[PDB]
Amino acid sequence: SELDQLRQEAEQLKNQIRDARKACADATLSQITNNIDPVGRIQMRTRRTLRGHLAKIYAMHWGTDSRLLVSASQDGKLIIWDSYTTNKVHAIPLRSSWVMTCAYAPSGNYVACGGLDNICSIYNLKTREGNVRVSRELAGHTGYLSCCRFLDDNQIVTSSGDTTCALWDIETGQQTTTFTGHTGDVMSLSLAPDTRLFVSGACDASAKLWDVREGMCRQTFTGHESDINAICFFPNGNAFATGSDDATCRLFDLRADQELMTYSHDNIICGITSVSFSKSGRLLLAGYDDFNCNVWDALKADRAGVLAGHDNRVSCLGVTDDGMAVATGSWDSFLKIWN
Amino acid sequence: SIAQARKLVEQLKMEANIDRIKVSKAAADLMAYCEAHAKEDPLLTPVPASENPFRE
Amino acid sequence: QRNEEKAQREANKKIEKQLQKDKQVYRATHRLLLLGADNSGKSTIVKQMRGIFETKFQVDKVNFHMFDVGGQRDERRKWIQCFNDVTAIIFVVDSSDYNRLQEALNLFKSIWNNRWLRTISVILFLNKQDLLAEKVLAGKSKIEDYFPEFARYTTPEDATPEPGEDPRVTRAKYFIRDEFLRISTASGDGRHYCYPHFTCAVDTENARRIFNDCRDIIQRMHLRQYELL
Amino acid sequence: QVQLQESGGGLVQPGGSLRLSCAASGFTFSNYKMNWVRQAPGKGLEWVSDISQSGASISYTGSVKGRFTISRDNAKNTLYLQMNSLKPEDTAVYYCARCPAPFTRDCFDVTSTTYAYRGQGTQVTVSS
Amino acid sequence: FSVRILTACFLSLLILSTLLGNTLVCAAVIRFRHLRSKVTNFFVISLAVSDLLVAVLVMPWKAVAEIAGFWPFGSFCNIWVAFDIMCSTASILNLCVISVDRYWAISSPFRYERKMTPKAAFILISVAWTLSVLISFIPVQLSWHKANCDSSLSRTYAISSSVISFYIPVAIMIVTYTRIYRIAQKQIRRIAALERAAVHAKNCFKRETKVLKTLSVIMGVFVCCWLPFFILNCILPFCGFCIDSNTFDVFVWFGWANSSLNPIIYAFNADFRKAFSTL
Ligand SMILES: CC(C)CCC[C@@H](C)[C@H]1CC[C@H]2[C@@H]3CC=C4C[C@@H](O)CC[C@]4(C)[C@H]3CC[C@]12C
Ligand SMILES: Oc1ccc([C@H]2CNCCc3c2cc(O)c(O)c3Cl)cc1
Ligand SMILES: Oc1ccc([C@H]2CNCCc3c2cc(O)c(O)c3Cl)cc1
Repeated sequence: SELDQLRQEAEQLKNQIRDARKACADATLSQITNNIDPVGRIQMRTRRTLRGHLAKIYAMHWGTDSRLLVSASQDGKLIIWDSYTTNKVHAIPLRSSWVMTCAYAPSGNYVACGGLDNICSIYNLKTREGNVRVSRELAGHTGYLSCCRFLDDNQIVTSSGDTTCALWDIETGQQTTTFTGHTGDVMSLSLAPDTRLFVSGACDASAKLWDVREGMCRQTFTGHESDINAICFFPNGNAFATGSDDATCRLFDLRADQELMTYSHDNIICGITSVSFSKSGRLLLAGYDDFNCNVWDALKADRAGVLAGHDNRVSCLGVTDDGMAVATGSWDSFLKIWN
Repeated sequence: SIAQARKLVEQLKMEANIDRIKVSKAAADLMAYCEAHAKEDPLLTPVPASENPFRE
Repeated sequence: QRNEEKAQREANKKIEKQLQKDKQVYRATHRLLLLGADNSGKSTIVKQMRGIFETKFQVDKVNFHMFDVGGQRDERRKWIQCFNDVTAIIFVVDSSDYNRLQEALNLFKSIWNNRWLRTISVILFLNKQDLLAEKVLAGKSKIEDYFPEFARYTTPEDATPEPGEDPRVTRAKYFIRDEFLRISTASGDGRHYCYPHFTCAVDTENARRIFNDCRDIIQRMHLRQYELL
Repeated sequence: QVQLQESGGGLVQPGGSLRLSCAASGFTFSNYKMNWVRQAPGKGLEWVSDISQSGASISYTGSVKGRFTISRDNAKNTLYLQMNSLKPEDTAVYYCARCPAPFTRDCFDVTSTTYAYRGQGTQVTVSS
Repeated sequence: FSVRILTACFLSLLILSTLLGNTLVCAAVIRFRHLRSKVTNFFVISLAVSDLLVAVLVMPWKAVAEIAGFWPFGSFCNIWVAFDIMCSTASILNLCVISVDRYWAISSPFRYERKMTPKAAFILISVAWTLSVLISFIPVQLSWHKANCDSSLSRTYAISSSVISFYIPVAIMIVTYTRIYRIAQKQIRRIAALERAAVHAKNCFKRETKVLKTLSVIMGVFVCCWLPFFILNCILPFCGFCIDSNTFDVFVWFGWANSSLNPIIYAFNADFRKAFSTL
């Protein structure tokens, strides 16, 4: 039978890949970074508290100005907060209250949302009437939308629960490119700083790298023990960190095709929900189901501090484009800014 | 299925042809990037409260 | 540009006013999550409530809306964690088909022991009891073939059979209920409880049952809040 | 990379005894609840067995109650299922399915279409 | 003397405990804004503020008078009297409100959610404090409570103020807790029926004790603290069988010690326990 031969050949290719990965594993980055000085204790405090949400929060994204932000809750509202003065600029009602993601366009002209409705809704912040209104509704996914990010005002990359990613042109409303190959639900994606590539992590404990222009899965990483919930590029763009449900974070390199760092502790037994790097990439902020946040030294794997300000699980987390502050949103319907 | 098996086989064959670099090279690149932006990271190097927008 | 800051101030004030206006309605409405396998009667239940994601009904000036997720894929692992604040989960079980009952019990156990759903009570609707009645009366499909413990099960004394009901039917239906309550009580731990109910496709009083069960859930949540219960 | 490989089974006369061994590699076997799932020809996947993290709690399907025995060895990282007195309706393809999350008594692995944490499947056939 | 120092120490511990508990309860809300979100915490905070005022205003001056044996503050005492009946009645009344509040949360849950907006809670707190002020400051300054300033309360004022400030709260609280006990016992019967069915299937009182213990302690601390004082405050003006002044002082000390005890009972919720531990 041809199926058995194909399975045997795939197993042989997997063995070859493992052998090639072990060949390049001459040493570990722990030995190389054992000679650098520790960053010291990092104790951040809640400088701003953003209250007003009615239910659990799932997403946030700081814009290029590092001033405005977006947040989604299960009351069906999208609130645009001004991080500096804690003011609310907009409060966008949603037709479907079960949203899970948000995106802030680099130009600040659009916001995005999506969830169990299987629709990616784009709202125009800059309106001539002074009132925010929806612009486009992107349909075609057969699963819940997990995360979406803007490339520009004309291209949006979306991740859905039907194990597929899709690059859409907002104006035409059509799926310009379709990314397939994942077996389980894909939960998060991040775009590269040059927007040339983007990685996405799924429930099959695997991350896949995709070229936006051609839709071909360039490379694939495995190693997680459970479902992947978070992913974000290193600020350099040649590495990325992933959080999983097995209480471990893993930092991989694009060119090395291997796992570089594993961040875990024996006293944490809950999954990771959000992961993001700082401006220099030295601090990796991760959110945990144990109602806390932890900052890892992305170079020495040692915890540099804890952000215990939430009484419920933290679901979204983010750093500025300027590296100035970090926002955490949890299921208690509050956002907190740390600096 | 047979179509899925063939797709997986061709994807694995195409991915096996990717050239990987040594771990030490990625380590050096990360070291250089982290040291090049260490002085410009407010979270890493605490900035004075005068230039901090969130301090009043 | 203090004028701009003042303008943002009244914009914020208006936004908070509208947000409180919506908050009153949100607190005044009750979420419900409808779940169950296919060919169970969930469509019949929502039709009686008058295939759709959402349903809205009002009983005694109390507004309930039920969410039934059909567009999502077969996996229920991660799109269910967004239902941790619903008032209750209406679990519909087809009692007439013994082949797929074990899947229903496994799903109920998975919902009951869920880390994010340990506070969510489950209202159990054992639908299509008439078909189970003809099934047990025919004697072609024996429960002992699928559930050996039924051979040694005795009907509980706190049973309220309908007039003229065959006690074999009563024993079978209460055996199914006993299995479900056995699954429920193992880790009930006082946080959440299961409310069994015996219903048929021709019932028109279903909406009242969920109303009473939600009243009981809120009463018991308040009692546990004050440490009485 | 998660790899759950099951072995054993095949053609056998009714009433025989068979042993199925599931090999788990690439993860912590002790921290995961494990299940045995079979797929009858022409029917969807159905739950057949269960085992907890420490083996304290053991459950079976009512149909296979009293005939199937499940054994778990955390040190060797192998899951065993021993079947005796097979019935002609017990023929199916058996998968070694792992429960989705660690340190949890919850499983959603009875899914039919796709599930990452399952093996290819070992066919067992009973006939005269 | 040994007795004087011992009484001084007892009073010092009482007042310090009252300050510590009520200031901790107030700070748990001042520092944490999630506690004040719920409606019942409005009544809890009102009771805590009433108890804190009871402590800081009433206790030190009467304590000084007891230790010195004579009132050293001259004409202040009259005002202090108005600072007692007003602060004490706010403590008893708020409890009543809390009790009736709980009743609705147990008895009419949906109507409780729809109808108790924070405006209704504010109205209830305002009514409680308005009664506390209007039963105390108006008669004291107009000399209706007088029949060192140790003046026996007039027969009419003593009976009227006792009737209102105790027998309306205590009757309302008893009716409320009897109804709540009936409802809880019915729910426990249902739970026990289901649990017994499950246990019998598996084979093939304690919860009632917990409810009884909780209701008994909640009612009994308040009753043992207040009721002897109010029965004596009713009897003694009517016919001064009778008791001396020291016994009356002991019972008023129990009445004000209820204010110290209240934080432990009414303010040790699961949410508050974390707040106090963090602080
Ligand atoms: C009359 C003088 C002597 C004392 C009056 C103080 C009364 C009115 C004060 C004391 C504490 C105050 C409460 C303090 C805290 C809160 C929570 C706030 O969200 C609503 C108002 C509320 C509930 C206040 C109501 C009025 C209040 C009870
Ligand atoms: O606000 C208060 C004012 C005064 C008192 C006490 C004072 N200590 C002597 C005993 C006494 C009192 C009051 C009486 O009316 C009375 O007849 C007696 Cl004998 C208590 C509370
Ligand atoms: O001579 C006096 C005796 C006693 C009192 C106080 C005692 N301290 C408790 C509060 C209280 C008093 C009187 C009331 O009539 C009343 O209803 C209350 Cl609640 C005042 C003057």
